[PDB]
Amino acid sequence: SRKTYTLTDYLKNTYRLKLYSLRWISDHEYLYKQENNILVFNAEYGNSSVFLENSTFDEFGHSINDYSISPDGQFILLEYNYVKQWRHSYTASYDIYDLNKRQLITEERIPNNTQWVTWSPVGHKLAYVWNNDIYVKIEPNLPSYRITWTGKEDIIYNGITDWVYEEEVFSAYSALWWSPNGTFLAYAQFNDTEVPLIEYSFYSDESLQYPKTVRVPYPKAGAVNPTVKFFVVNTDSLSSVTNATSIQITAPASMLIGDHYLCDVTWATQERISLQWLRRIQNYSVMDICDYDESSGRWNCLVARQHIEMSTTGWVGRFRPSEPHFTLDGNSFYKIISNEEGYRHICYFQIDKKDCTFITKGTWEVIGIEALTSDYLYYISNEYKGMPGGRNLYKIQLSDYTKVTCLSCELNPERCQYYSVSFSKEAKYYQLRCSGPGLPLYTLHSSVNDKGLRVLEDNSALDKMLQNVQMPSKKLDFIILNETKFWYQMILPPHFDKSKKYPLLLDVYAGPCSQKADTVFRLNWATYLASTENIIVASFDGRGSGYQGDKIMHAINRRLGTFEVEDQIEAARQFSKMGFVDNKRIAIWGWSYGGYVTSMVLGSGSGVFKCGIAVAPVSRWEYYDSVYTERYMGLPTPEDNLDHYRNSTVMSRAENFKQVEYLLIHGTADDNVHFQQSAQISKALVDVGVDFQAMWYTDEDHGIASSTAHQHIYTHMSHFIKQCFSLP
Ligand SMILES: N[C@@H](CC(=O)N1CCC[C@H]1CNC(=O)c1ccccc1)Cc1ccccc1F
Ligand SMILES: *C1O[C@H](CO)[C@@H](O)[C@H](O)[C@H]1NC(C)=O
Ligand SMILES: *[C@@H]1O[C@H](CO)[C@@H](O)[C@H](O)[C@H]1NC(C)=O
Ligand SMILES: *[C@@H]1O[C@H](CO)[C@@H](O)[C@H](O)[C@H]1NC(C)=O
Ligand SMILES: *[C@@H]1O[C@H](CO)[C@@H](O)[C@H](O)[C@H]1NC(C)=O
Repeated sequence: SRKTYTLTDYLKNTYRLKLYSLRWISDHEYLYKQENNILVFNAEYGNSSVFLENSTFDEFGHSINDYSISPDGQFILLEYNYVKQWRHSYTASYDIYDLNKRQLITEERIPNNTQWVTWSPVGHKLAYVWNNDIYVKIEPNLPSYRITWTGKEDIIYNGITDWVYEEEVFSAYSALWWSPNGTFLAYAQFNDTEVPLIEYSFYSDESLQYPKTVRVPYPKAGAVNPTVKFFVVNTDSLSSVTNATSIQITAPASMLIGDHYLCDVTWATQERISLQWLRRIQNYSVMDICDYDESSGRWNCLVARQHIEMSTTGWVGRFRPSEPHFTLDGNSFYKIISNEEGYRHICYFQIDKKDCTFITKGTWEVIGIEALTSDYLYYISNEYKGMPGGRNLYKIQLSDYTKVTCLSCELNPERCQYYSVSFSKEAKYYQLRCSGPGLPLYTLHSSVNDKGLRVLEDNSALDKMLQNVQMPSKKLDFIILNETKFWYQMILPPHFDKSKKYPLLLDVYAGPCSQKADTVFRLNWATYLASTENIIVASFDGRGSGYQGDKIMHAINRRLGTFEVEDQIEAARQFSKMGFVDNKRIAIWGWSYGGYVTSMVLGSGSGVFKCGIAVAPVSRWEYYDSVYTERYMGLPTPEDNLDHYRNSTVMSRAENFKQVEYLLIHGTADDNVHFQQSAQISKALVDVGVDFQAMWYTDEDHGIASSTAHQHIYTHMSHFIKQCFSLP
C-alpha cells in the first residue's frame, strides 16, 4: 500500500482518532463542540442549535483550557493558567461568565491558584478549594462562604486528596460530593502530619543557580499513613453572620480499631449517604448507610444497615470495593461482588437485610454497573464468546432476572467487540462507544425499545487515510498452560507471510488485574515497529491478570514478582516455538509494573530473551506506596511478609544480567516510582560487574509526557531495539 506507519507518525500524531465527547444536561439533551462552537443536541430527533459561538471569547485575554457550563445553563466556568501537579491534580485560575447578562463576572472572582472547583448538580451553586480549604458560593457573584479553616499545605487537606488517596484510592484530586438536590456537601479531610517525606531535586531551567528540592508526604510500605475524617454540610443553611457547622460522620466501630481508609462515597438520595471503609489490611471493608435527621440536623448510621465485604483468597474487589447503584427510593441497591465461584457478579442488596441475591453468574465477569431504571439494570460485561478482553452492553429484567438482552453484540460484530457507554439522566437514551478491533464508532440509541437512532462519529476520514498505509494486523487468541486458558495479542507486520522468521517484542505490564490482551484498536509505538520495522509485538495476560475470575487474579496475592513473571516467560517460550518467530531475536520492554516485571524476567536467566528495555520500573517493594503495595504484599515485617518483600527485588538478580543487554530509563522528577527504585537497580548492577545502558530524563515525571521528551525516548528505545534485532 506504499507508505508505512512511520515512527514520527506515532510521535507527531499524523493519524488522529476522532471521538465523540458529549455532555448530557437532562434526560434528552447533550453538549458537543463542532469545530469550536458549543452545540446542544436533541437526542430523540438529532436536531441541534448553537449554544455558544467559537468567537464569544475572542477578547477574553487568556488562553482558555477547559470550560464547564452549569446545570441551569445560566453560567459558564472558564479554566486558565492550568498548572499541572500529580496524575490528576492541578491549580488553575478561573473566571465565571454570565450568559444571560452577556458579560464576565468581577464581584469576588474565584481566587487564583485554586485546586478544585465544581458546580452543584442542580441550579448554580459553587464549591472549591484554595489552600486546602473548602469554600461554597451560593451565587456566582455574591461572597463565597468559608467551610473549613484547618487547611495547611502538605499537612491538612479539606475537600481535596493528599497524595496516596489521589493515586491509589480515588484516582482524583477531589474529595467533594454533592447531594443530588445540591442541598448537602459531603467531604473528607485527611491528616498527613506524621507521613514521611519523599525528597528529590528538580533542576528547573538553566537560569536557576541552585537546584530545587521537592518534598512530598508519601508513605512507603509499612510507614505511618494519613488519617481521614468525614463531614457533610448543609448548604441551604449557610449564612455570613455565623460560620458553618459541618456534621462529622464517624467511621464504624470495626474500623476505628486500627488504620483504615475511606474508599467509597456514593450518595443514595436527597437525604441518605453511602460510604465504605477498608481496614489497613485490605481483605475486609464496611459499608455504611446514613440518613439526615430532619429534626436534629444530624446524620445516623444504624448497624442494621452496615454491610461487610470480605476476602479469604486475597484483597477486596478489583482495585477496591465496587460502587453501589441505588434504586430511586434509596431502600435498596446493586453492586459487584465476587461470588462463591470467585467470579465477579451483580449481587442485589436490600438496605435493611442480611445477605444479598445474585442475579448474574457464569465463567466471566461483569465489568461495571452502568445504569438503573425501574425495569432494567444496564451493565457492561465480557460474556460474549468467552472473550475476556471484550466488552458489550447488556440489560437485565428487574422482574425476571432470566431475561437478559445483549445490546451491543450484534450491532457491528466484525468492527466492534469492545464498547463503553454513556447514559442520559434517567436512562432515556444512550451513546454506545466502540473502540475496536475496527476504527472507533460513536452511535446514539434510545432505551425505550433500544432503537438505533443516529451515527454520531464513524471515523470515516481516518479510515481512508489509513487505507493508504501498510497498517499491521492484530491477533487475539489463547494458549493453554496447565489446562487453563491465557489469552495474548500480537501486532503483525503488513503482508505477514507466516513462512518467514520475524523478530519478536514482548510488551508487558502484568500487574494485579491488568489486561494487555484485548480487542481495542490502538495506534502507538507497537504500531510502528510492526508496519515500518517488520517486528511482531506480542502481549500476554498470565496469572495476576484481570477479568477472568479470582483464582487467576489472586494467584499473585502476597507473591508479586512470582507467577506473573513466571508465565510471561513460558509464553515467550511458546512464542519462539512458533514458525514465524526468530528464536534468536526475542525482546521485552515494559513501563512501571511493566519495567519491574521486565527487569525481573530479564535477570531470570531463562535464555529466551536477548535484550529488553525497562522504563520507570519498581525494584524493591518496600520502596513503593503503602496503599497499593500493602493491598498485595501485606506488611514488610518478619511476622508478616518480609520474607517475599526480600525475595522479590530486581536488585538480587544482578548476576543474571550478564546474559542480556539491559536498557534502563527513569525521569529525575518521578514522584510516583522514585528514581530511587532505578538507582538501587544500577548500583547493584555496577556492584556485581554487569554492563548495561541507561538514560535519566531530567525533570520528567512518571509518564515522561513532555512532547520533546516523549519524542526523545521513543526515539531512543527505537535505536536500541533496531540494534538488538540486527535491524538495518
Ligand atoms: N499507583 C497505581 C495506581 C493504579 O494502578 N490504579 C489506581 C486505580 C486502580 C488502578 C488503575 N490503574 C492505573 O491507573 C494504571 C497506572 C499505570 C499503568 C497502568 C494502569 C499505578 C501504578 C501501579 C504499579 C506501579 C506503578 C504505578 F504507578
Ligand atoms: C469561624 O469559626 C471557626 C471555628 O472553626 C473559627 O476558627 C473562625 O476564626 C471563626 N470566625 C469568627 C470570628 O466567627
Ligand atoms: C429541536 O427541535 C425542536 C422543535 O423545534 C425545538 O423546539 C428545539 O428547541 C430544538 N432544539 C435544538 C437542540 O436544536
Ligand atoms: C489573579 O492573578 C492575576 C495575575 O496576577 C491578577 O491580575 C488578578 O487580579 C488575580 N485575581 C484574583 C481574584 O486574585
Ligand atoms: C492531625 O493529627 C495529629 C496527630 O497525628 C494532631 O496532633 C493534629 O492536631 C491533627 N490535625 C487535625 C486538625 O486533625
